[PDB]
Amino acid sequence: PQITLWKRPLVTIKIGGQLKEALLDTGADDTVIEEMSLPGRWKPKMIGGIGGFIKVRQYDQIIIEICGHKAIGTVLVGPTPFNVIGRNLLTQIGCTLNF
Amino acid sequence: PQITLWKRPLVTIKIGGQLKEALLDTGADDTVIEEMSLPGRWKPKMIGGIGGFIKVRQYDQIIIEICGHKAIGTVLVGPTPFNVIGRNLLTQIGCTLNF
Ligand SMILES: Cc1c(O)cccc1C(=O)N[C@@H](Cc1ccccc1)[C@H](O)C(=O)N1CSC(C)(C)[C@H]1C(=O)NC(C)(C)C
Repeated sequence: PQITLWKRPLVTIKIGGQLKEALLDTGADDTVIEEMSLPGRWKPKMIGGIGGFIKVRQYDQIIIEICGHKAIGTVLVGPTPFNVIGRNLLTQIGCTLNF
Repeated sequence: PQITLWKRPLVTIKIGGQLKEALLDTGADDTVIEEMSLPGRWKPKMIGGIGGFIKVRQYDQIIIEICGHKAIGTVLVGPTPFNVIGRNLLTQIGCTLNF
């Protein structure tokens, strides 16, 4: 599809059997989701942006459904103010910036 | 043009006659740039990022060029990990997300 940027590009995603609203974010290297339960092992990580850093849990090979597109990748879980779909997953659904 | 997201969407911008590197950021509502000198009066502005809210200086109607595309709008100046070109300017250059 073609999403204009007049407003926040929010989309519904399916992850860990749950449905959530997430921001299609080209500025994010990683995909960060609010506290939730995920299968598999994990390791600590610190990520930083505007406002500083937060500690999150890195889970790998996590499947996510985005607007009908199934993508697999690393997902960081932690106290993020907003759920963001990063480049590691945007590439998998073939998302690009155009102008 | 069409920009893929395998690597950070870093582009060259021009503000105040100087060239700088910035990130095309669909997850940012505003354009935030590192400390620099801009003309005119500024207003206070609080923006919320991954690590919390921070105070920045808001300058309006600032002339800025993004990858050759001219734009004139609000630019926020403050402590940021990258100079980020947010939605307020991405829309001015007709940038959209596609997949
Ligand atoms: C700058 C800004 C505004 O002026 C207004 C609203 C949100 C943001 C903002 O920081 N947006 C963020 C995403 C976000 C929104 C709400 C809560 C948390 C995060 C972003 O587009 C991004 O990926 N950024 C901005 S700074 C960055 C380039 C390092 C990168 C980043 O934080 N990346 C990680 C999430 C991977 C840390």
